[PDB]
Amino acid sequence: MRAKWRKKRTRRLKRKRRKVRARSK
Amino acid sequence: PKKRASNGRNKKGRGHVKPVRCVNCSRSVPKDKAIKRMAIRNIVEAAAIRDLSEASVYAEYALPKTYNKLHYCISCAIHARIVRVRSRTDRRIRAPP
Amino acid sequence: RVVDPFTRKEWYDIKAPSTFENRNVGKTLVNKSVGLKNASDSLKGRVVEVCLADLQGSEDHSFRKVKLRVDEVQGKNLLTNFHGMDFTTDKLRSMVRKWQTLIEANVTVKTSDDYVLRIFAIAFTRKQANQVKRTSYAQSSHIRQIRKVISEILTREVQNSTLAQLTSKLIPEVINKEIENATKDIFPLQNVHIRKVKLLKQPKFDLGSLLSLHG
Amino acid sequence: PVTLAKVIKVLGRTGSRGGVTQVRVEFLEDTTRTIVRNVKGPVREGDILVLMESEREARRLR
Amino acid sequence: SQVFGVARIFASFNDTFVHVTDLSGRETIARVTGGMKVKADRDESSPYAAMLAAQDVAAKCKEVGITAVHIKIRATGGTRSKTPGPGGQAALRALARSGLRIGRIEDVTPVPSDSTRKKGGRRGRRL
Amino acid sequence: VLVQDLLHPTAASEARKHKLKTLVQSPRSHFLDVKCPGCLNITTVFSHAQTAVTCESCSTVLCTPTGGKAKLSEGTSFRRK
RNA sequence: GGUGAAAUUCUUGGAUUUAUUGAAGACUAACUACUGCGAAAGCAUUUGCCAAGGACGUUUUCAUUAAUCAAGAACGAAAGUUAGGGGAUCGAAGAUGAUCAGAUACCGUCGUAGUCUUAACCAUAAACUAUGCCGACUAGGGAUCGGGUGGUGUUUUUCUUAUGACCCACUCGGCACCUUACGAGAAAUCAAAGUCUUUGGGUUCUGGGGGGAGUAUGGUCGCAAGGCUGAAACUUAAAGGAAUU
Ligand SMILES: [Mg+2]
Ligand SMILES: [Mg+2]
Ligand SMILES: [Mg+2]
Ligand SMILES: [Mg+2]
Ligand SMILES: [Mg+2]
Ligand SMILES: [Mg+2]
Ligand SMILES: [Mg+2]
Ligand SMILES: [Mg+2]
Ligand SMILES: [Mg+2]
Ligand SMILES: [Mg+2]
Ligand SMILES: [Mg+2]
Ligand SMILES: [Mg+2]
Ligand SMILES: [Mg+2]
Ligand SMILES: [Mg+2]
Ligand SMILES: [Mg+2]
Ligand SMILES: [Mg+2]
Ligand SMILES: [Mg+2]
Ligand SMILES: [Zn+2]
Ligand SMILES: [Zn+2]
Repeated sequence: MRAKWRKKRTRRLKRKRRKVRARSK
Repeated sequence: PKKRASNGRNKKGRGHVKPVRCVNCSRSVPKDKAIKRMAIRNIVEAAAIRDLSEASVYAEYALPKTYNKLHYCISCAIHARIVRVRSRTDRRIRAPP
Repeated sequence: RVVDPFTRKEWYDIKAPSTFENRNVGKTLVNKSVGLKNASDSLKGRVVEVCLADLQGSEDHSFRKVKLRVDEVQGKNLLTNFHGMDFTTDKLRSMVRKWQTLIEANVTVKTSDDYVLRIFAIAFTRKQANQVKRTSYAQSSHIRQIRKVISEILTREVQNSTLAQLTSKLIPEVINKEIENATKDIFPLQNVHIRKVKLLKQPKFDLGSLLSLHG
Repeated sequence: PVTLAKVIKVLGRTGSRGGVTQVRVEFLEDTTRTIVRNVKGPVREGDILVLMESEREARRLR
Repeated sequence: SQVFGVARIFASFNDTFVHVTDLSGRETIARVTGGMKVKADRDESSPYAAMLAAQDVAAKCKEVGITAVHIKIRATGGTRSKTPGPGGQAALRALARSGLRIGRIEDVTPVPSDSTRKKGGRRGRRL
Repeated sequence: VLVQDLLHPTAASEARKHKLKTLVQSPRSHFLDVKCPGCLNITTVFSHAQTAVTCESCSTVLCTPTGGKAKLSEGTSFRRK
């Protein structure tokens, strides 16, 4: 598996998490 | 391991230079990995000269020649094309043959 | 309906200025003169490209092209004026080999007889006799100096008597020779070619000037 | 239209499947022309080869 | 002695043109597009088609007045290929052997002084 | 290379090496007394003169400093002393 | 038109093509190399200017003024974000023809952001020569690039020097090579990756099985996107390097 893709996925997940946190706030 | 002491090609005391688009695949390739065969060819075929000489206005005019510098990039430098693949032993030969 | 363009086409013959050793150059085949849109105002802005080795006969000028614009319309005849002394694409490229430095001088000039012209000078360093150095380069500042000298020479040559004299000078390449003579004392140089000439601005139509290039 | 040329030398044999010969054809009407021709089948030197094609020529077969 | 025409061969990698012009170039004599003669699209870059087109042009022109011909050749470029493709040489041959006299062959391919970003997109065309 | 005397160097070998790299660090420069065509007496000029030089009373250029050495104008006679 | 095939789209409106010019915006081919420059990233129309810089010269001057450096800073490709201009080209999304078992993937056609700028930010790259930097020395050979020296050196001629371009001899500085090992390597390879068991020339900075992981938590820097910093639980006996058949 490619690492760049994995990194991208992780970033996306992080973004999602951030959004969730914001919503909670 | 590194296949070459030159790693890629030519970028020594330089770095991060200028790109060329290829002949057939037209892809962005550095002006070192570029591979430049350089084609010198007379406009007609080798057998299609006598006939021209026979039927022309300007008798004994000779030939014009095309000078086309090819940028046949590493990737599409090989199909049945030039440069081939050399043995890891006999790769340290910079000669034109 | 018949759409064949041979009945509605006129066969004119092209005459070159008195600067060239050959009077007639070719046969322009335009349009048979029909009332409204006549073959006189239809021409003018039509430029014929032709070599010098036919216009002189000498095969020393086998390279380089000459552009001639229509300026004089006569009865079943067209007389032309000079426009663009250009270069053959195959010869300039044959001059360009690896190792030797290409020096390009580019000069904008104004004629004494009121015309805006553009002259290019393509020069090359030469691997002269007894040179072990396989490569044959210049020294950048030297190139600049050469260019400056060429510009000076161009300034000297132009601004002095019409286009008709300039064209004549071009014809057996005297300018090139003079440049070589001048620049031999800075950097060797082979070829030293005038390549391309571009005319930009034409103020008046005139008649006398047109006449003077025929006879 | 009918043309015919004698063969003199064979420029090997080319084809993906193979078999088809590359020949050097010389015209018995004016020997000034020696053309590269595609010939199907067994062919030697000094044979009269009829040609329905007049001027078209090809080398490699792929 | 002879009537001179200008051939202007546009035998790009796909299709041939034998667009025979005047001497200024403003008025065309005959064109006959290379891919018209054969209605097989595989046979457009083919030399045979080009040859046929050239022959047709010769028929139009040699049997009307024009006997001598300067030949300009360009197989596109600038951003495209900058290289003579299949069909130019064949056309030239046809012109020669139909019976027309040759008035100096020359190549006028549009060669840029570095151009716009050409097609492919960095990684380029994938075969 | 077994033994080389790095204390008695030959007159050619030393010349081959530059200035400071020799066993005794000494200048290669010999600065000269000049005999210009105008004046009647000797004047000192450095071989690598840096700036413009005048002879005695009249402002006469002796040497034009370009690169390393000095371009001695016209043609004058000179000794190492 | 287009490709390995065709098919989209444009068309008796004259498309395409052939001239001429004009319009615009980027881009500076061929010369272009085992070459230059720069702290890197970078940089290629010329000529004007405005400063800077190495290298070389140097019987100059100063006199240890130094080397590397956590802090903190200055730059830092491209994409991306803000505005304003510009908007040819190529072209993420987006359409649309195909190909396909299935293409929203490669191929073909158009096409808003963006590319290019003037102001900001951002601070990452396989920012790679994957070789921290400054030193010192050990091996031979040419070849360049830059500046110097000596040629009773050669054609350059305007008589003759004087230049400049050449040729040999040297060096000095730089990018690099080629040849060996006599060293060092785990080897592949290396004139440094050598002087490293005979192990301390100076210094910064990193790593301690693979994964979880550059993740979770904090902190900060950011308009945002993100970057800097950076775990553990658990989890396995391998992951990996170079070579070999
Ligand atoms: Mg550098
Ligand atoms: Mg495209
Ligand atoms: Mg412009
Ligand atoms: Mg350029
Ligand atoms: Mg250079
Ligand atoms: Mg940008
Ligand atoms: Mg589909
Ligand atoms: Mg898509
Ligand atoms: Mg696409
Ligand atoms: Mg468009
Ligand atoms: Mg990093
Ligand atoms: Mg790193
Ligand atoms: Mg002499
Ligand atoms: Mg010099
Ligand atoms: Mg671990
Ligand atoms: Mg965090
Ligand atoms: Mg393993
Ligand atoms: Zn390629
Ligand atoms: Zn005096």
